[PDB]
Amino acid sequence: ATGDERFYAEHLMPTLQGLLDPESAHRLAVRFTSLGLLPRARFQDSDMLEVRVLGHKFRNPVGIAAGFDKHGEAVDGLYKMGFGFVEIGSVTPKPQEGNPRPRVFRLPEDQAVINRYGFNSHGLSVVEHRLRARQQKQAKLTEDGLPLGVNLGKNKTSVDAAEDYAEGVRVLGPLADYLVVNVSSPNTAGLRSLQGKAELRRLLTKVLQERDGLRRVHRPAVLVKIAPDLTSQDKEDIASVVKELGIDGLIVTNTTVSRPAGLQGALRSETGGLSGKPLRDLSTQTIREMYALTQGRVPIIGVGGVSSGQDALEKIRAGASLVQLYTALTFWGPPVVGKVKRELEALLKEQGFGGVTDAIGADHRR
Ligand SMILES: Cc1cc2nc3c(=O)[nH]c(=O)nc-3n(C[C@H](O)[C@H](O)[C@H](O)COP(=O)(O)O)c2cc1C
Ligand SMILES: CC(C)[C@H]1CC(=O)c2nnn(-c3cc(F)c(-c4cc(CO)ccc4F)c(F)c3)c2C1
Ligand SMILES: CCCCCCCCCCCC[N+](C)(C)[O-]
Ligand SMILES: O=C(O)c1cc(=O)[nH]c(=O)[nH]1
Ligand SMILES: [Cl-]
Ligand SMILES: [Cl-]
Ligand SMILES: [Cl-]
Ligand code: NA
Ligand code: NA
Repeated sequence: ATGDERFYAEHLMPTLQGLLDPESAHRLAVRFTSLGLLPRARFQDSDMLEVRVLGHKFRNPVGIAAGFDKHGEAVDGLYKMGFGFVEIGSVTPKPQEGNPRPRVFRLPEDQAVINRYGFNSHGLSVVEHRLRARQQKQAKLTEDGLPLGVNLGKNKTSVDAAEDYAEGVRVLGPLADYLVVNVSSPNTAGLRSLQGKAELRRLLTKVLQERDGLRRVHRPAVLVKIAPDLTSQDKEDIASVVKELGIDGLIVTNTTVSRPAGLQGALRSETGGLSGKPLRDLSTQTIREMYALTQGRVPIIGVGGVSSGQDALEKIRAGASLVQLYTALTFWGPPVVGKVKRELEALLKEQGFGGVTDAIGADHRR
């Protein structure tokens, strides 16, 4: 319990929520972050938190999930905030505006958010040039254990989804440590159908071919990001395809189109993906299942409702090598990053783990 954590949680964030609608608050958050207007993280990462996965060193396992920095404007500010890795996007091939406003809603009683942004994106070319301006800076960050992920989406009016993703691989693959084939946004019509076995195998074969065609030092890992709302059949199929094709990892999960019993927020019946605490254990269980179905051989980035060391460790023990958060930032602000890391370190020690690596999938070993 630092001074900052309580001040943000009790005073700063609630005031900011009281003054600004969620989307305006997000825009401001991105601006402040990009300008480095936040305390440089006091928490120095211990060796216990280092993870080697996806061909890279991660100095800590807590990343910022896709959707916070959709257009790659705040990457350096986000490392300053203490994230061990940054994922930008989703980025679509052509610029597009997304859905009409309002399209983001706070459920404070639930520590949740509902969003239906619809892939608002500056597009590949703008993001390409943004990353190019700091490409060597990123190379040094990556070498120092702070990798960069790029999450790829598809345009609303695209006729050929696989070609949209292929374009993303070719344009931003060379600038990324890993790419994410996001087939699980609930806010683009027909997108989640790309998670079906036949469609997925064809899509991912094309994506991997394009990736393999990049020069070695510009060749990223490829992960698939999946929904929390999959049937058992869907999960079996995804596991099979991912192993068959040698997909490098999974991101588990996106937001849910379900509305768990017990939501209190007035805005609970808004259309969109639900994030935050009501998603937490649904996500953890999806991690648990996907880890088992892939025999622990496919790295998982665990995401959904993380705002504490316990939340993080539950996902790690269920099978995640790394975790991400987003919605917690809306309620706790920047201090939540150091909080999660500090609490995670303490729990690892308490439960007899030498470090994060020892805890990955530990629940499955009884
Ligand atoms: C406002 C908002 C926008 C998001 N945009 C994206 C996106 O563009 N691409 C994506 O893969 N996930 C997106 N997500 C999903 C998050 O990356 C994450 O998977 C999900 O919110 C669960 O984590 P959380 O409970 O910590 O927020 C978005 C989430 C929110 C709340
Ligand atoms: C969809 C998400 C993003 C929004 C949902 C929502 O309704 C909301 N309400 N407040 N808030 C928010 C506002 C902020 F200004 C910061 C922030 C503040 C500082 C100043 O030290 C530095 C960096 C930051 F990111 C923050 F982390 C979250 C959000 C985010
Ligand atoms: C600031 C509000 C705090 C909300 C904290 C919520 C704790 C977990 C309860 C949500 C569980 C949803 N469920 C049933 C799908 O697991
Ligand atoms: O842009 C959006 O609406 C969006 C994309 C995604 O992948 N997940 C989410 O919750 N929203
Ligand atoms: Cl480049
Ligand atoms: Cl060559
Ligand atoms: Cl209702
Ligand atoms: Na299927
Ligand atoms: Na999370």
